Amino acid sequence: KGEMNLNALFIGDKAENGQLYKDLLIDLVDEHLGWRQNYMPQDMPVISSQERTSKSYEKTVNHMKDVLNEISSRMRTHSVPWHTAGRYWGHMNSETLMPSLLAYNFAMLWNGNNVAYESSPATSQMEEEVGHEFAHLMSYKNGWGHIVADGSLANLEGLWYARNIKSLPFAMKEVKPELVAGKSDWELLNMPTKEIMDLLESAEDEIDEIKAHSARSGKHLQAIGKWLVPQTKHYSWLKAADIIGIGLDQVIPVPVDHNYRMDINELEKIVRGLAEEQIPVLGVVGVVGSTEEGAVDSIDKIIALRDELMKDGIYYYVHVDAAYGGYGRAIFLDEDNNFIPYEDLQDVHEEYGVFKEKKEHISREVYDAYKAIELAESVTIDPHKMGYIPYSAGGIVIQDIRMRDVISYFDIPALLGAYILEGSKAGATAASVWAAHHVLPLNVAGYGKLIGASIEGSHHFYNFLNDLTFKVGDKEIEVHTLTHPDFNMVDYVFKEKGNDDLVAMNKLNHDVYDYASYVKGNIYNNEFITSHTDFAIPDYGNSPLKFVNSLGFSDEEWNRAGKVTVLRAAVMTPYMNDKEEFDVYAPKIQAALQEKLEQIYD
Amino acid sequence: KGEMNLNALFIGDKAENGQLYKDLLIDLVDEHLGWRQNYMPQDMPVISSQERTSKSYEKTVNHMKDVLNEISSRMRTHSVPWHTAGRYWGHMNSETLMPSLLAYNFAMLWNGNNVAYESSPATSQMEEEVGHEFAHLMSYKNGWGHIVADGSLANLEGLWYARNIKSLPFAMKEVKPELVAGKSDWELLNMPTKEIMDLLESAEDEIDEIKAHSARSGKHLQAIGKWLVPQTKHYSWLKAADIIGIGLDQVIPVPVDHNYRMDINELEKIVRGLAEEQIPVLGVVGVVGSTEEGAVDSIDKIIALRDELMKDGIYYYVHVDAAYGGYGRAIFLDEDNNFIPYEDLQDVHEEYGVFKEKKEHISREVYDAYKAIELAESVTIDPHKMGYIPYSAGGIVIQDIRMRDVISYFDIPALLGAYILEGSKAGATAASVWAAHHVLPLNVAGYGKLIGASIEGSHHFYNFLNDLTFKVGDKEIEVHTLTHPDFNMVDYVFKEKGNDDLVAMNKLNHDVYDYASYVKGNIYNNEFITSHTDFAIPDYGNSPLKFVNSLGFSDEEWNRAGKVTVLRAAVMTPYMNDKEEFDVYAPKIQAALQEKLEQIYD
Ligand SMILES: CN[C@H](C)Cc1ccc(O)cc1
Ligand SMILES: CN[C@H](C)Cc1ccc(O)cc1
Repeated sequence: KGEMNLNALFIGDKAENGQLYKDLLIDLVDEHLGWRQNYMPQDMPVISSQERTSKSYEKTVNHMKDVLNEISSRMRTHSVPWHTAGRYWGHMNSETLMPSLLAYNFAMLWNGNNVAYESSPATSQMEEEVGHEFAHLMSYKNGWGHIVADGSLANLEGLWYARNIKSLPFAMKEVKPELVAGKSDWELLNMPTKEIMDLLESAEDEIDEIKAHSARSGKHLQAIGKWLVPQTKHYSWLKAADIIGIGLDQVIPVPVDHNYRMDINELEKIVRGLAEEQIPVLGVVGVVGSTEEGAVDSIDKIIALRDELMKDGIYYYVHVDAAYGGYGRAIFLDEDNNFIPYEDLQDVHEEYGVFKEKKEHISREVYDAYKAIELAESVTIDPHKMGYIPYSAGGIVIQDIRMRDVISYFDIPALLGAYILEGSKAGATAASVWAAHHVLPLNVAGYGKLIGASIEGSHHFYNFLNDLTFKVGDKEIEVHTLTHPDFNMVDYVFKEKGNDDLVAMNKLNHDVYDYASYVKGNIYNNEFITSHTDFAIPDYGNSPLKFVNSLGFSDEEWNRAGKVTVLRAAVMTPYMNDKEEFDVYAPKIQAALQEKLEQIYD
Repeated sequence: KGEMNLNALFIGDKAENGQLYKDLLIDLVDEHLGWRQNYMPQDMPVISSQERTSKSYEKTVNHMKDVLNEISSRMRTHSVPWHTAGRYWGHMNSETLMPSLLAYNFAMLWNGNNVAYESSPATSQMEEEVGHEFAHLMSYKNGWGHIVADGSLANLEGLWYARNIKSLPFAMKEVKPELVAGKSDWELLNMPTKEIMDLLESAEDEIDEIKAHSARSGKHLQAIGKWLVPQTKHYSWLKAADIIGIGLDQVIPVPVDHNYRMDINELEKIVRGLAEEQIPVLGVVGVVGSTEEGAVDSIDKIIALRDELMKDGIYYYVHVDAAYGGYGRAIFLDEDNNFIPYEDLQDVHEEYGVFKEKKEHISREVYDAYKAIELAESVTIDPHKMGYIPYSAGGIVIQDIRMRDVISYFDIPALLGAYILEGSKAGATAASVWAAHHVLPLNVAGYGKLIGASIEGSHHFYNFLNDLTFKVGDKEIEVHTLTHPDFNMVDYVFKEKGNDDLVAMNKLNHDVYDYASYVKGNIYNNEFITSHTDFAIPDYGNSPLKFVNSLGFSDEEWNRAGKVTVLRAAVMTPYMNDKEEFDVYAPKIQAALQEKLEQIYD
């Protein structure tokens, strides 16, 4: 369709499209009301005219207005103003896509339940297509997916898959050992996911019994091996281990580098070491877009290592924690769904308006990481993160649709609840996601353009912060960026030129955070808002040491402070990719930071 | 406030309040838009006037309209017309509360994330109050709760609690054995939940280490005992066992009676037997409002048995699966939150309009079951079932707020995600639930009146079906109700007077189901819609045998057919409590069933 205008797909930083939203919103409500009325048009309304003007009705409507006025007062006092175009530089939140908002309220009037096709065929059919759209977003050939309440639960479902997968070889030896005849025991704990899947689908009349002897029964949960995750992982991963049965003790942190990506050398050291101890690797977790720094694990290097390890008989499951960055992969896909060759990226992105100044914006490392996702077994992807779809809407994609038989209980599921971890599920959530995917195709013609704006906006912010120097009363405060962003997240810290006190810097940034958040003051009057996170040795190691030293801090300070406090901005506003529009908000960020620093002294 | 009018709280069976909904809906949107604009009123709109009338904008808005028109076409073709006043007699679906609908779309414009207070203080504060409102709904003295994506996941969180609770005594023996000095091993596996909780909160500096040696680590998951559930349980319970680590093999079905409630005799036989084998009881699941029959387990009898078993040193955790019936408990609570004495119920219910003909509507058995919930450790309750709150919104209540320390990771949580099973969570869901609880108090002055209408509507349907006899061309088809409803669910079957063929009846009811569902025809033209379920010996035993014989079927037929097919109606319409309004739809149900039977022959 040539090239769509992202500015028509948001209510707006200043409600510029408020009328458009209301008109479409009310049109949709009207179509629903009309649908209600003409189901059984012969039925007369149960609520009479006299009822609707009676006093009982009025006092109830007034009580309802009272409640909504209190809800409105509370929302309008404390909610976060991240709809702003260039003043909110923090958490993974901006506006959400108007078509999703519209479709959600529309779908909610029907209130269909997607756990069961009978309850809502249309939103049920819609969720199946969303699953296939997740798969093609991941270049899965014959893959699948479904909407999940959120990323954490999708991650848990990742472990549910992996845990059950590693247990299936042992369970084949117990029910139909012919499938795994002549296989060692350690060979069974290192079968590639596909061999396990080909074997299970081979034993049609025995699938039920093999699954009955699987990790579903409760047996062999420590036998199935260690779960490896980046040391900077999201706590949902701990929670996932805990809940799924392998437990916290079967979770091994793989160290990260100075770019805060899984050190593939130490990943190799850990996997090979465990293999010498005959300890199986349940799976490895690669994060494409880490929570605290927006880093992209080299997924290619992770899957190539699995390829170089299978010669030594070592196979690990790979699940990609793309809760945040999953939708980003649409920037690499052309309208035929082919991964754009890297050398053609800057051209295609210019052709499609994905990026508006033609330079390199995406590493080939980050590029390569995203392509390799198609080889992982499963992916967590949050529509309510970089899908710009409203909470609550997470996702999971599986490389092979058959894999869902490892988890099923008893093509379009008649009871999708039998193929997923959770239960009841809003068909409105599926309509909300389907609407976004069908207004914005999951490639450069749609989401690519929105992801590109995110990244470009993050890049202008990186170049603004670099060199940002403020003069705060004899003191000169200087801004330093953490690493060049692998995605759209820009971490940064403020430091006094001279102060070699790292706990004093951490207290400086903890003070700018306080003045740039709900802590100090009214959020509705905050001229600049950000988030903050702590890099502590227990979880980050000395991964920040190169950075702490770049700033002039000693290895002793680093150990004395034991952590570094950094401000993060997951730059999700779509309005800042235009240099000129960013230039409007640059002086308003420096000015807001100037009094926030001046306030931290005096 | 005297007595509120349920008819103002729904868009309506025929959109009678459509205008009211749109006006409030648009008022709310306008307040949000105004809030956006006056965050930083000095900022000029980023989207220019020229942009909003440009051609790029128009084609994108048109593409968006195209997508919504396809969403609308699909929704209006296949969605279920359960908004109708008295024609939908099936699944747990009617209208949802307008204030919830309104609050949800309002909250969604802010799109706050409740996993973290910073992301949305107002909806975060709202969810805390919802938790306390869940607790007081359960008469928990100093209890707690939170919204859960759905019932299944709340059930899973129930097992997460129980699994971790039974493991804590063993873990105290490993980290601070003083707490459990002189305690046998089997005594440790039978400590009452409160003793475990008092001991954990006693060891302040060791809480972290005890939890590190708990079931969170992965150890002792088969040591902690068997999970007992009604044989007619929801598959989420199987799924819960599977996922949580104890596995399918640690799940013991307790037989049910002819009223399809947990046979407390056989519950006692199972628990005492396991105790003679020194096998601990992880917990028992009591269902208040079963999925397929709306039966209410005698929770009082379950907790009194626990009281009579602790003398023999046998303690079991009790979790109440009230996904469906949980909100029903509001019918028993007066405006000071005291459980209404049973002998005063029919008076108070008449006083408050909870019931409109003054007779017994609620057994003292069902009454007693509901009161006993206050002694259970935790409860699953679905706002999106009998809360009339839109999907997706489940719930969990815990008897003792401290219990959440058994599950926490690292008063108003600053990171509610550290106190719950799931992760990201729509603040809009909390606003939606808070709005309902604050328009309708969780007692006879609010939800009681809505639950009462449900039950009364179900009672008129029971008396209609009883005696419903149709003449279908020389054949005379007769309707038989399954059991008197413990709540608002009415099961029933159609039988040929004469046919002693039970598989032939099951095929008759499977044919009425086909004509009364999306199977045969357009759902939008179906004059009567219902659900259907199969009572199969593997899961129901001979619990339906008394019923199968009441209808004239042999114990041989029952074993020959191996199941009975029953139609279920979870009567959730609020419009049918008025005998006169039910009388309008009685002839339209018989007439719709008359041609649906006539169509099944010929
Ligand atoms: C069969 N009843 C299940 C347990 C929950 C559910 C499913 C579909 C619905 O439309 C409504 C409720
Ligand atoms: C810290 N980021 C977590 C992992 C997810 C999240 C939390 C709050 C938000 O407002 C948005 C996203």
